[PDB]
Amino acid sequence: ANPYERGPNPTDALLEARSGPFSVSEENVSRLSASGFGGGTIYYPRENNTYGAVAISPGYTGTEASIAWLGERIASHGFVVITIDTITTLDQPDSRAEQLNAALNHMINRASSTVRSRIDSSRLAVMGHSMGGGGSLRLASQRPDLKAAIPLTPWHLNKNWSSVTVPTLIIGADLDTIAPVATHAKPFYNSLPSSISKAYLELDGATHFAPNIPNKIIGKYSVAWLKRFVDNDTRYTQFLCPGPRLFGEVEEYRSTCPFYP
Repeated sequence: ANPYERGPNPTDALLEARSGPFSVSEENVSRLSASGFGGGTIYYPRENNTYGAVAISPGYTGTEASIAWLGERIASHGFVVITIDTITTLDQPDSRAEQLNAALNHMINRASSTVRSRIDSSRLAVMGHSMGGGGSLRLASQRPDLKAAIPLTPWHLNKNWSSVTVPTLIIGADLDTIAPVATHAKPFYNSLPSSISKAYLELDGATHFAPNIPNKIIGKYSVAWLKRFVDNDTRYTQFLCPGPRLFGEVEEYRSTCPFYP
């Protein structure tokens, strides 16, 4: 048995719903409390257990409010999730990487016992929007111990992520004019090694700000990815492989399925 399985057996409907099956509570992290980032909100399951932990960064000019929906939604499927504010809203991607790292450490070592006791510190993941997605890639390159990375409409001046070995799902937006998929998301996906677990999901009829707007596709695939890789939960492979490779929803889906089942 996989000791990290949590929650009931999944279905497409369960993953598309506004909320997952875990009741969620919140712990605020003030800017004072945060060391190396701007504070945030930790969402976690009310039901005591150990869970994987996830840190999510907003993008340039963004605050935690722009990613709150994702923090709550992911936590409601059985994760401890911090949505951060950055030191300043204008911080660049490599700074955001360091801030994601500080936020993971905060959850593990500095939060209340209620939060710390709900984390398996060996099972961590990062996500981010735009420059925060760039930060997720950078930290993944630095931290091969991370279990998953999910860059959402990511932006970064470096396109070469051949050093990344962490299971990475990149979500792009077809109509993104800020971090165009042709010059950001796709170059990143293609430079990730062919040998790793990876996938590219491009949203149809989506702007750069799709990740800041509650979105059943982002929710479903983000949770399925975190489940598969943070929890080793092969009950979720079914959603990822072959995956949505869906007009009105998904423009394209590429992967290295089936990820060595």
